[PDB]
Amino acid sequence: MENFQKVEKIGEGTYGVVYKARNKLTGEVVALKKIRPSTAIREISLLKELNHPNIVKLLDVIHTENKLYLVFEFLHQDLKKFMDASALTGIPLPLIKSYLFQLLQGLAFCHSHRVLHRDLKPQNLLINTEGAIKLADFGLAVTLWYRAPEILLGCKYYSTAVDIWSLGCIFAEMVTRRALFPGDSEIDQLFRIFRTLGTPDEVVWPGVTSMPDYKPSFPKWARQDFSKVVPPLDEDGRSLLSQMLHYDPNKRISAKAALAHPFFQDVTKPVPHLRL
Ligand SMILES: O=C(Nc1ccccn1)Nc1cccc2c1[C@H]1CCCN1C2=O
Repeated sequence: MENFQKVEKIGEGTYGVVYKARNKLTGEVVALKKIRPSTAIREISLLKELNHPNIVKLLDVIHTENKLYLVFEFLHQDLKKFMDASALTGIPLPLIKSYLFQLLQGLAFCHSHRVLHRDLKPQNLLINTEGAIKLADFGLAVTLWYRAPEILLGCKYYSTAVDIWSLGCIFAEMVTRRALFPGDSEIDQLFRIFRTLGTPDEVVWPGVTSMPDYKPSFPKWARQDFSKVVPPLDEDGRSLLSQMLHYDPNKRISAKAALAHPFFQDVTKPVPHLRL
């Protein structure tokens, strides 16, 4: 817009390109989201008031000249770049455990407001030098990787639980430095989950066979041992991970319950080792 000097493009994806920009008035740097509807305008205002230490703050909404710009606070790194820069040693467990606990606090704040992220992933998870992690790119709702099985099976009325699955997958990625379910299409994605967690059924998931895209012809696979899936996560973590990865949306753990899981009895807030 005619108020922001665009320093550089930092993102793209579905709704729009995002930029590092400085407000010519104040001087402050921010993230400008160029989108691309009364309903959308009204929903966006809901988010303006949605405020929490772990949710990336939405500063201003500029619907002008029939265009939509969203102005957010800026953070220097996303989790994806940080995980890439730590591929060799991996992220320390206390750092991981701190980030999962903050991500859970945010998701627990959003959910009690009936707001879902729906597209959680490393790239829209932002971190600062002060050891804080924040949820970005939401309230708005190309990889299939962190997509919950109910969405892949045609369910239209998603639960907050789709988020918990995505987070679960992210958790397993930080620990193993390797993506859990790196499928490259809706069906390849579905078959990888089936291969690790076994093909679901009426016992493990009552109702699954009456889902839109369920096909009786799905090959039958056995569940693998979580010990082979997420080494070296201790029993407390593997426990929490399996409750976040439950096929049934209804049996999947909520962010509030996960907050009291014994895996966070010893949480702390170490500061990352980032290079900007
Ligand atoms: O603050 C940000 N910094 C940053 C730096 C490098 C890479 C990504 N982000 N980013 C930021 C802030 C608010 C909203 C968004 C973003 C980016 C991340 C991906 C999609 N984007 C958004 O929708």
